[PDB]
Amino acid sequence: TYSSLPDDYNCQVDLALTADGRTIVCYHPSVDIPYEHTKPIPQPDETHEQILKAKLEVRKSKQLEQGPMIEQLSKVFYTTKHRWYPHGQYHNRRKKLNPPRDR
Amino acid sequence: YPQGYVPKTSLSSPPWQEVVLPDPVEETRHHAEVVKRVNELIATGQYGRLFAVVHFASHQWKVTAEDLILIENELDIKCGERIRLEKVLLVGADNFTLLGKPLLRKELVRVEATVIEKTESWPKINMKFRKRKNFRKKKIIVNPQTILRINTIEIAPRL
Amino acid sequence: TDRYWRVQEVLKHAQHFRGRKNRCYRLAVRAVTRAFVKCTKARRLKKRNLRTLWINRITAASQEHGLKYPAFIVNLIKCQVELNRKVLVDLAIYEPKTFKSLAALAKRRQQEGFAAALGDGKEPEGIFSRV
Amino acid sequence: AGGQWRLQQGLAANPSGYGPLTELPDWSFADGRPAPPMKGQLRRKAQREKLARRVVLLTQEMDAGIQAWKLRQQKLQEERKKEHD
Amino acid sequence: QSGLDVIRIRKPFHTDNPSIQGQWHPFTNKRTALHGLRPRELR
Amino acid sequence: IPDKVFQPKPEDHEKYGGDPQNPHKLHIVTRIRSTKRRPYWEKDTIKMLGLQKAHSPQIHKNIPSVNAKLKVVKHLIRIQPLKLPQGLPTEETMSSTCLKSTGELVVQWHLKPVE
RNA sequence: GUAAGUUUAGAUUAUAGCCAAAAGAGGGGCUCUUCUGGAACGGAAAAAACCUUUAAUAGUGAAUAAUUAACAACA
Repeated sequence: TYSSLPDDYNCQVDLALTADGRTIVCYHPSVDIPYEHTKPIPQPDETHEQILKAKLEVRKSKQLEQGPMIEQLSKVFYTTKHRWYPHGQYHNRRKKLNPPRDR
Repeated sequence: YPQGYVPKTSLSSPPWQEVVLPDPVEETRHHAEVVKRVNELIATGQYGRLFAVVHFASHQWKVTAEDLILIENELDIKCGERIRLEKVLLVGADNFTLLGKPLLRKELVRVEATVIEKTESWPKINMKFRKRKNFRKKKIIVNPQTILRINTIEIAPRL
Repeated sequence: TDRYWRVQEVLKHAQHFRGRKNRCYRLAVRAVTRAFVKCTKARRLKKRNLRTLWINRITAASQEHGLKYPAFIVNLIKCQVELNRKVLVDLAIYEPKTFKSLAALAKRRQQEGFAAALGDGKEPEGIFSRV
Repeated sequence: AGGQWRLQQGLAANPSGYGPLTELPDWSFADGRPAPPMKGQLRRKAQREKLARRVVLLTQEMDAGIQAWKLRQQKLQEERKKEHD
Repeated sequence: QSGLDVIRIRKPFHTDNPSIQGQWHPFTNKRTALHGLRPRELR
Repeated sequence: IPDKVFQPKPEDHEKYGGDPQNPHKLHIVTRIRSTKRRPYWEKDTIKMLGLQKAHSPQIHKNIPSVNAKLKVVKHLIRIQPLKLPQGLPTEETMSSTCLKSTGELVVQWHLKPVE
């Protein structure tokens, strides 16, 4: 129990100074989650797109109106309606076509 | 009630809680024991990718294999020539790490890299804020630059 | 007879402006100088902003382990650890296991520091407090 | 930060001050050839050498400044004790 | 000089192995419970 | 300024650990403040002493003329007595000198940690 | 401690401040005279005049300065 911090979450931490004292030795082997502390995968019986269709169900007046459509979209993602509004041509053209990607 | 007895209350005890350190004599044995096991780990070479912190120029760079580092100045070294960085303060493995105090011994760690390119910097505006600024009152810097590619990191069990 | 090229020199830097400013030389010239002045000033402020971001991220990482930022820095200095603030952020992000090991080392030094104060100096220097 | 503690240990308050980390060369050739001395290190080295020569010169001048006083006192002392015939 | 374009470089470092010990995620440093019981679960 | 300020007391000797005999010879002075918004006489004295740059070490003699000049700028400088544990450097060791923050000028720099 | 100074010859420009802070003098807040300091890109909320600040250069370094706040009465 030499370590001053709990070792049960991330990894076992063993801090030791070399005999000469010129170096500090740290051993950090990882710790796995106990089987008994985990739940089994749900036995009762998937692409995220499928959930989106069910979440954004078309129920009233066939396809919903623009405002209600934004409201339904806003509720699902906990976002404001202002985000969903479109933007004009001037700003749309300004966007860089090919942003650089490295690695 | 014994002398110097204070009943525990909100103000009687400090908010912080006292702790007891292990006895030094046995503690040092653990310190030695940890080194011995780690020394075996180094001897067995049970590691893959490694990361090392190296201080070059006036900056500290955390480094790993295949890393590219840019230094904004000339170095006087031809491109494609391998060079050894002599200032390493930290080296790490998958399950262990080593820390210098403030630097490790030269024997323990050897790090080598190669010079890729010598270049300068893109223009840097240097305009001035003076009444009647004028459109022909500015300067450009375009400082020199150099490119370095990390090649290898070498360690041995010399604890 | 080359006044057109002088206009082009201003235009190339003012093509991305908005309104009649981007197309009026009287206005375009003024904006270009102000834009150049703004960029020059921002160079110094950029470095300071980056340091502030590094400090904030370290505090969050330290607070995740329950350690305050001032305590961690002081203990590392007392331990002859000379890692810079920028590198400290990198270690936490990509070496959480090492960062936790660093947290324990700093915590042990702080505990030794508290022990040293309680000892009043009669006790010898701690194993991790040796300089 | 930490300058006060470093001063207590006798080290430089700023880690970037006088220390092996700053003073020592930052690299060497893979072949083992020593790296050329750093221009900043050489410039710093020159100033220290100049100061050292000044320090020695001052003390030499100081030694005469006090020693001469003793030689002027001897002249005063011998002058007081005078005789003839 | 190389054929590479000379313009402002956003980052002075390029690495193909950013992480060695694994990237931090929120579940890091979070303690588990017996049977993996979720909070407030009567069970 | 009255001389009583510079007349030491027995407690002061213990506090600063300085013996009244064998007074130190050389002063170490560094400028710690700006001369802007200061009177001209203060500005002139700093220029004469050569402390134009702040935090710059300077070698000065502990002599009455230097002492008088330092007193005028006392509040703008830090005075530390120079110590020579190993004595004055030689010509061979002139290049190995180094002044520590403790106030001791070593004549040999071995590049070994004090630890 | 430090590096300029005196004389001879030629020659112009400048010749209206501002504010802070001291010492006087009239008023009895003001009205003046005399001495000192100032002109941030930091700080006092925005802040020409107060405080910290020797010039200006690139850097994804480091140590510091001033720094809007402060913790009823019995003998």
